[PDB]
Amino acid sequence: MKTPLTEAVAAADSQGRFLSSTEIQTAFGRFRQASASLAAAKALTEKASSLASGAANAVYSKFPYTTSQNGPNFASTQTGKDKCVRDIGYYLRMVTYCLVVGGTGPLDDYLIGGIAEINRTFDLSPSWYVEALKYIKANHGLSGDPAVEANSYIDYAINALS
Amino acid sequence: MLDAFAKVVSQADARGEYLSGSQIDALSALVADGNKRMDVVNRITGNSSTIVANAARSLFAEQPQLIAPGGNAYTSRRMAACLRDMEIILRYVTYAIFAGDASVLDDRCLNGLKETYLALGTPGSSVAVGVQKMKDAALAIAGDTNGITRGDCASLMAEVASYFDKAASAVA
Ligand SMILES: *[C@@H](C)[C@H]1/C(=C/c2[nH]c(/C=C3N=C(/C=C4\NC(=O)C(CC)=C4C)C(C)=C\3CCC(=O)O)c(CCC(=O)O)c2C)NC(=O)[C@@H]1C
Ligand SMILES: *[C@H](C)[C@H]1/C(=C/c2[nH]c(/C=C3N=C(/C=C4\NC(=O)C(CC)=C4C)C(C)=C\3CCC(=O)O)c(CCC(=O)O)c2C)NC(=O)[C@@H]1C
Ligand SMILES: *[C@H](C)[C@H]1/C(=C/c2[nH]c(/C=C3N=C(/C=C4\NC(=O)C(CC)=C4C)C(C)=C\3CCC(=O)O)c(CCC(=O)O)c2C)NC(=O)[C@@H]1C
Repeated sequence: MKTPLTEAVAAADSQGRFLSSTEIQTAFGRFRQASASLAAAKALTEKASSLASGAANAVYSKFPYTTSQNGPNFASTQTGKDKCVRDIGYYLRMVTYCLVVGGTGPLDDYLIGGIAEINRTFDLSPSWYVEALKYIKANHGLSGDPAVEANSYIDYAINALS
Repeated sequence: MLDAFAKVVSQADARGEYLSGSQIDALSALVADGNKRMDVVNRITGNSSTIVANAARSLFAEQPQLIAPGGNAYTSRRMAACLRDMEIILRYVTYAIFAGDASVLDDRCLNGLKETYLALGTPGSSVAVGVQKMKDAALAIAGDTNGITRGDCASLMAEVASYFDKAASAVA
């Protein structure tokens, strides 16, 4: 999984080397950032139920067809609505993981790799998720470093969708 | 490979959970020992040649049959291979100490080792004595209270000894 520490270890191993001050200065950068990361992880998690439900509602307002059009890919049924907020809660849960490890590894590994195939097969529009993710960023209530680095991961997801 | 952080996340994802406040505090405690861990990585790295040489010197003194003609570490190519193996195992122990997880040591280093030696005719249990002599030396260099800020490294020291012990029980 991609984290600052597994990146540093991989670079040294790729060159058959022991670690040097280079890789130690990466650990130092990660450990000093980890307070804001972890304080942000705790905050999102406390709000997670309410952001996910608010983000689903924000999509359903931007795109009212998703609640009125017929077909299993839409939220016009109870199952569809359940599936939708479940999905958004997965994005949010991945972003908290990313905070905990300090990098995009949980997103890449669990969510991003494959998602195009899924979206096309099940006819789910990327634009629905980019909307949900712009809500989350506008409403998570973080500030300072915590917010800058949580937004980093949210914008990474957005750019994978666009 | 995983680090100590990733490892927790990957056990949470399989259950579908967010980390608990408890889990987050425990990772904070790990970050708190950040500098101490880097001093252990720094110190063992900085003496890596000497740890290897002195370890091999004592192994061959205790076990002279490995170097007698016909011995698994007799001839230059075999001796060079043996010292190479000792350096490799130390290097991946220092990787695990850096990342605070054994993934990389098991995955990249130990996995299939014992069957390699079994196929080669290399005495795994002598390999394990070599690893143990590198362990004691490294715990002594990393624990030296000179020229460092005094504090408590005791869990870290326990965590280090386990990675050596994991290496020794793997090949033996
Ligand atoms: C147990 C391992 C021993 C021990 C460790 C210990 N070290 C610190 C403090 C720090 N160690 C460093 C590390 C480095 N600085 C660098 O520039 C480099 C090379 C690139 C390294 C590896 C740093 C920056 C610190 C903090 C500053 C300082 O010098 O104090 C402590 C104090 C706790 C802390 O994290 O601040 C401790 C306890 N101490 C022992 O007694 C054991 C033998
Ligand atoms: C919400 C913004 C909109 C929406 C939701 C909706 N999604 C699905 C079905 C799927 N969603 C996923 C996605 C994931 N599964 C994963 O494992 C991961 C990463 C951890 C993600 C992000 C998948 C794979 C499916 C299909 C399989 C399944 O049903 O679980 C549906 C159902 C689609 C169907 O045809 O059955 C719906 C309704 N729909 C909307 O209209 C909302 C605006
Ligand atoms: C020294 C303490 C003991 C010893 C060692 C010995 N090892 C080899 C041969 C091999 N050792 C390895 C192990 C690895 N290679 C890797 O790349 C990795 C990590 C990524 C490991 C752990 C392997 C694969 C070999 C085989 C390839 C090779 O020989 O180069 C030898 C050579 C055996 C031979 O017949 O040439 C020896 C001698 N011998 C002892 O007596 C000590 C107890």
